[PDB]
Amino acid sequence: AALEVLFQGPGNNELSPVALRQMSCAAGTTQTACTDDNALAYYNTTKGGRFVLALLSDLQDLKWARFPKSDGTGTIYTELEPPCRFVTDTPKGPKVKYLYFIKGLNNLNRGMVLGSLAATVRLQ
Amino acid sequence: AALEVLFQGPGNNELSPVALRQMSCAAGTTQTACTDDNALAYYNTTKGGRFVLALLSDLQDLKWARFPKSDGTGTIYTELEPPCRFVTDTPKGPKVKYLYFIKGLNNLNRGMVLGSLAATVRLQ
Ligand SMILES: *C[C@H]1C(=O)[C@]23[C@H](O)[C@H]1CC[C@H]2[C@@]12CO[C@]3(O)[C@@H](O)[C@@H]1C(C)(C)CC[C@@H]2O
Ligand SMILES: C[C@H]1C(=O)[C@]23[C@H](O)[C@H]1CC[C@H]2[C@@]12CO[C@]3(O)[C@@H](O)[C@@H]1C(C)(C)CC[C@@H]2O
Repeated sequence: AALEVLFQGPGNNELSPVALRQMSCAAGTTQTACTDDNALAYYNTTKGGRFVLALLSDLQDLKWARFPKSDGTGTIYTELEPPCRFVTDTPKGPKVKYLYFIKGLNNLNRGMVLGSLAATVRLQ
Repeated sequence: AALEVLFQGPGNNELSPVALRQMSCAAGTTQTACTDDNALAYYNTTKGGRFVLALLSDLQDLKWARFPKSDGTGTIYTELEPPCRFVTDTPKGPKVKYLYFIKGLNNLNRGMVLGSLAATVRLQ
C-alpha cells in the first residue's frame, strides 16, 4: 500500500522499509456515528498489536474512528485530525478522497505517509 | 526520484505533490575540505532561490556541503546531520549509499523524503 521506513542497524542508522497493510473500519462525526465501514485505515503489524496512522474516506466532517483491540477483546475510538483533501484515480472514475491522520501521530510519520502516497498512488 | 507533498488550498487543506529536483554538490569532513562534487542534493524551486533538503552520497564522514549563491555574490556551506545508511540494488551489486539531512530540516520533510524514497527506490 504505502511503504514507511525505520532506522535499524547497529548504530540505529540503517534504513529498513516497512509496507503498511490496510483494512476497513468505521468512522463518524461522533462515537455513535461510527456504525458502518465508511473508511480505509493504514496500519502497521507490530508486536503490541495493530497501530493506526491515518484514515482514507469519502466524507469530510468525520471526527472519530472505531477499531477492535488486539484479538478484538474490546473497542477503541481515536480522534482524527482535520482532513487532507486530494484526488486519486480510482479505477472507476476519478474520485475525491480525504486523508485523516490519527491525532497524536508524529510529523515524521505524517511525512513518510504522504511522500509514500505522493510516490505510489496517483494524486491530482 | 523523490516527490514531496504540500498543503495548499483555499484553507490549506489541499494535498499538492511536488517533484524534488537534484544536482551535484561538493561535501567533506569540514568546510574547507569541500572541493570536488562528491554527492547529490535534492532541492525545491521556490521563487527567489533553491532549498536543499538532503544529500545522497557514497561517502560517510560528510559533515558539510557547499552551495553557490546563484547570484555570484559567493557560496553557502550547510551543516549535515549524521548520515542514514541504506542499501539499494544496482545490477553491479548491492550499492551502499549514505543519506544526509540538512541540520534543521523539520521532521515532516524528513518523512516525505524517506517515504518518497522507500517506494520509488528498491530498498532491501
Ligand atoms: C539516519 C539518520 C537520521 O535520519 C537521524 C540521524 O541523523 C540518523 C539516525 C537517527 C535519526 C534521528 C535523529 O537525526 C536524524 O537525521 C533524524 O531524522 C531522526 C529524528 C526524526 C530527529 C528523530 C529520531 C532519530 O533520533
Ligand atoms: C491536511 C491536514 C494536516 O495534515 C494538518 C491538518 O490537520 C490538516 C491541515 C494542515 C495540517 C497542519 C496542521 O495539522 C496537520 O495534521 C499537520 O500535518 C500540519 C502540520 C505539519 C502540523 C503543519 C501544517 C498544518 O498546520
